[PDB]
Amino acid sequence: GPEMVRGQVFDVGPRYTNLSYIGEGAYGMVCSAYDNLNKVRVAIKKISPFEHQTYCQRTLREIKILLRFRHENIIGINDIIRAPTIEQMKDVYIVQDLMETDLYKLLKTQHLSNDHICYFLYQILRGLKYIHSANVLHRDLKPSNLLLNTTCDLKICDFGLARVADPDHDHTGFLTEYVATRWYRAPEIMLNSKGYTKSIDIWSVGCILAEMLSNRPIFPGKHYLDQLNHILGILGSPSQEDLNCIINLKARNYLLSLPHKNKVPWNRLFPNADSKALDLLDKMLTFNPHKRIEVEQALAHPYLEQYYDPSDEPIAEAPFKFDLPKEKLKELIFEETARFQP
Ligand SMILES: Nc1nnnn1NCc1cccc(OCc2ccccc2)c1
Repeated sequence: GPEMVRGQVFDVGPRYTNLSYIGEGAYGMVCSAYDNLNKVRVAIKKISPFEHQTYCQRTLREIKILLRFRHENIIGINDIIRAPTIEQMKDVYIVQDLMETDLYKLLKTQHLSNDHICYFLYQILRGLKYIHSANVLHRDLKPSNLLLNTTCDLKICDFGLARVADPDHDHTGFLTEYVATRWYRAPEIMLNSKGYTKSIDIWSVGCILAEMLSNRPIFPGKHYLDQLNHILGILGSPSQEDLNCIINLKARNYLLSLPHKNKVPWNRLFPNADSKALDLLDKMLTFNPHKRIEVEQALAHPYLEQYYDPSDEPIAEAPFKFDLPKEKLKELIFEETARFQP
């Protein structure tokens, strides 16, 4: 029969042998395995998404994006295993490079040197430059979505919430629900934005940088609106100029109802930090999204001077472009995964 793991079938042979459990998840099970072809250990995730239209959609979205991206700092798909017919296809197995750890697990346990912080940040921005150049927003950047191997190469993963940028359709009402991870949400999400512009990823990168400096999340809101008050407590009350950019009255009047708060200077929160890192942090964590630095300007910042090399920071060859019943989604997943057969 097929090899089994923790009371579940993991039908990936013959190429992939000698499995070990390494993780459950709400999306499915991850095992490591021996690739008998390349003679390396890989990671394999088993997904069973076809009973739910929502999992089908996220699965298909991420497959199409990762198959089209090719970049050293973005996780790739090595292989996809599934049944030879649509009728027999109940599960899909995705094969990726095995990564040692992620930035979330690293920060819980390790102090980072300024050299590591700088190198990690450079790789995040280098990968983000390629992503944005393709007109895609990640929208859920956080430490657990940044994987690392044993030599500190970093790869961005988890494109399940990614969208094509759509700035003309970004506006929305006060307190509109959002799905990405609370601590790393840009303030405009809670006020007037659907998160369809590149500036929301830069905010999340600024949060990750702050978290690398201190080993703890800088804005750990308990709930939707607590998140905003954590932000203003450090950045201070927005200026009149920045309020004038918020035209929705509910959002503007909420901010006007709050007590005045002054900015807390970064160097008081992070006394050990490199002052160039704090200058870049300041420009990433700007309240007003139109004043927030873009990814190419961040790469050119003096903090990153020993790595910056635009001729070695590739952009995508063409911008990326894409209500369906699950039956059609299943058919679409079948079609996209065909190139890995037999
Ligand atoms: N790559 C890696 N190393 N350790 N863990 N880990 N990855 C989590 C993971 C492993 C293997 C395949 C994975 O892919 C999930 C995915 C789901 C849907 C579409 C495309 C890919 C994820």
